[PDB]
Amino acid sequence: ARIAGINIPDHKHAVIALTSIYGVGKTRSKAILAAAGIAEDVKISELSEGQIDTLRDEVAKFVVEGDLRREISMSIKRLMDLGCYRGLRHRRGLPVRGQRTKTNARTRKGPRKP
Amino acid sequence: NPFIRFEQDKKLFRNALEVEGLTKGFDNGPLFKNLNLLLEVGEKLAVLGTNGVGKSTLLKTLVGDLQPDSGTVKWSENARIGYYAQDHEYEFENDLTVFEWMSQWKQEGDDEQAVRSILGRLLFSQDDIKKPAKVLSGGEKGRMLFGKLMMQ
Amino acid sequence: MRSLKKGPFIDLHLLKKVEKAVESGDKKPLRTWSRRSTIFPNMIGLTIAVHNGRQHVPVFVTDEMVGHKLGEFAPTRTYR
Amino acid sequence: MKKDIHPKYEEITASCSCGNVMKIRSTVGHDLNLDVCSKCHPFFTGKQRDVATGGRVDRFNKRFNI
Amino acid sequence: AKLHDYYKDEVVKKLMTEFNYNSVMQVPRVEKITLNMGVGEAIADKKLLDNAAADLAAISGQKPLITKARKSVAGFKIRQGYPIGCKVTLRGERMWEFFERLITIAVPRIRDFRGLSAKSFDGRGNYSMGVREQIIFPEIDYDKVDRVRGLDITITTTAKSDEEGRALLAAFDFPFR
RNA sequence: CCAGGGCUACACACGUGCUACAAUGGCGCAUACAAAGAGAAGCGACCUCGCGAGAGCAAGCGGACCUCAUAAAGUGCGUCGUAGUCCGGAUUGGAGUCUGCAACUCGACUCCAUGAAGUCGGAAUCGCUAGUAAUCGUGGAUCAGAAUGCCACGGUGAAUAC
Ligand SMILES: Nc1ncnc2c1ncn2[C@@H]1O[C@H](COP(=O)(O)OP(=O)(O)OP(=O)(O)O)[C@@H](O)[C@H]1O
Ligand SMILES: [Mg+2]
Ligand SMILES: [Mg+2]
Ligand SMILES: [Mg+2]
Ligand SMILES: [Mg+2]
Repeated sequence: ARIAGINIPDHKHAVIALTSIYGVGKTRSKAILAAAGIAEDVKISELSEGQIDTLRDEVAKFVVEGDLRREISMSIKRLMDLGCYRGLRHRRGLPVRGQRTKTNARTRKGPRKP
Repeated sequence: NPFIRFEQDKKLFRNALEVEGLTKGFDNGPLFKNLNLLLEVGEKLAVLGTNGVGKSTLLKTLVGDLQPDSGTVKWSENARIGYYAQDHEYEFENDLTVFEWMSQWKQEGDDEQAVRSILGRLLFSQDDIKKPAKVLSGGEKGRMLFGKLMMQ
Repeated sequence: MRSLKKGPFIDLHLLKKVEKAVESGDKKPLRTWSRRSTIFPNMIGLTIAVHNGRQHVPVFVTDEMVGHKLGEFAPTRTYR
Repeated sequence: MKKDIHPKYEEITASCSCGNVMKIRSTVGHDLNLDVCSKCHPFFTGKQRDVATGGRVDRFNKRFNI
Repeated sequence: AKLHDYYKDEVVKKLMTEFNYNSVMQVPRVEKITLNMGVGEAIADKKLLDNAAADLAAISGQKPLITKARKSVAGFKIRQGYPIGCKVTLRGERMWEFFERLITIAVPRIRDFRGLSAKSFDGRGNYSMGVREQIIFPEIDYDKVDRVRGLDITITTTAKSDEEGRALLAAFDFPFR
């Protein structure tokens, strides 16, 4: 239907349709449906507007697409400009949890370039 | 020699299409009754008919010419289809010039340079770029249809 | 001390040393070999010097650096 | 004007979520409801409340359970 | 219009008392509002200029004029006659209506509202402003849009001083700093 | 002799492995069947608490009885219908638990969110002839904490040898 950012996917189970929201995964999507009184098996298409209306406000209790990306970028910016270790690792594009960079860490470094 | 080169945009996998229920007839009766076929990706079909057995209307149904008995015609998901129907007249029943007519489908990233190089590759000249579309020969219209199949 | 049940950690030598400093405020940079100790909000405005292995580098304290352990602000290994 | 070359311009009644009835002309033709306009916008408190993130001193002190 | 009668009723008195005028026809008044977009690139996609003109016409119900390159500047590969942008000039009733329906609903829709700067003046009392995007107007419904094209608005008034131009737009409840 | 750091550094290359790229599968509910092995500043039931790692009181046993310890592939039912997908789980932000003087360099694990490459892999190359390969789980040594490695056990169980 239409939720905070956008809810494109109809024809999918509601419990797994709200997972297209940047901030709702699987355990929260299960919780929100139970809180709003909607079961899990019921498809989003079958949902009359008397249900999705309560879904557009339930997500307001969790930080979501509208603000979540701003906070994460702000969160990373705080460490990057701080000068601490995890800021330095972000600055160079290297692993920040303290793991091997001798051979692995293709995901963080990037594609294999000579 | 026309430097025709067809290039895919986003390739697909597994089944290209699935068609079941195929039954349709207009006057004499159902030309084909309950035709079942499945096409994997990369397949090439050669569906020849010999003058009036549905050899073109089956393709028209597959591309979309509705109301068959077939209720289970289905395409792939990211599917993009290019169509070359045997009637090039209707697509040129219009007073559009050749180049602007080719410019109905310049995709996001294609410019004047690309839309005109795709026909310059087809040895069409800017000499001829200013002529109305409905004045080209049968082979010239057919090759322009390839110049349209390239774009999509 | 990596649990709320135990409590935030600082070494005794550092804890008594910082207490004397705030008694007279900001002074000459504090040289310390402690890197395993958290940063308490009682030493905001100091320029303590941690030892990365070969030298003492001065780390400036700020309200933002109040939950990070001291060694975080001294790169121990050089690179390019 | 120049005899029907412009998009159609007619009076519409676009209202806000806080009421706010306005008689305006627009080239939409379908009534619109939207967020708060400048008639009731938080242009004096929307900025004073924006600074809320920042400061780990109080976060450390609330974690001081020991 | 509504804002026109608001002006003629009360802003005349406000500015007259604030600047000790002696004639009605001496108070500064808005004379035109010109909103344009320089699409930059149309040589690549000649139709994108058409779409930009359509966006501007949707924003303000007047068919835009397509303004073409003046001199063949060599930096960006253009020559004389190339269509470069589109422009709409609004006067009278349409001017007042667009001014009102901008300042009331279109301005607050900008992300991270701050309030428009007070130093955006040319020095003769004429204001200029950007939007950085056009979705903030109620006339775009997320269907044909492909780019994030914006506008450039110049409110040209008969004010003869920067201070008078400040006060004229201040008296209209402008979102200033 | 001691405090701190390095042995964990990263434009790259090679070797041994784990996880996958899904429909002879993913998830949810319910439920059968093992063998071997360990334990005294040790194994830790029961009950309560915590969404969970786990915390509290806390029986039993130096042991064919007490604990680890609910085995899993499977079976029955339901949904997902070929999508980078209810496949994949890296990476990253935040919130935590346990050892341990001490977890930043540099531990394991848990909760929420994010969701990368990957849609059967070039030349080439490895193992296996029967309870074998393949596939699924449990245990032990080392060990305060910390294995996809090492050592050992069982369940299902092939194709082919002219
Ligand atoms: N709309 C129609 N009305 C009447 N008869 C039709 C119609 N469409 C097709 N037919 C007839 O049905 C048969 C289907 O012929 P079809 O259109 O497939 O042509 P073809 O000769 O098989 O091939 P091609 O069109 O590719 O040259 C022909 O006998 C044709 O006359
Ligand atoms: Mg030592
Ligand atoms: Mg080593
Ligand atoms: Mg890929
Ligand atoms: Mg161990």
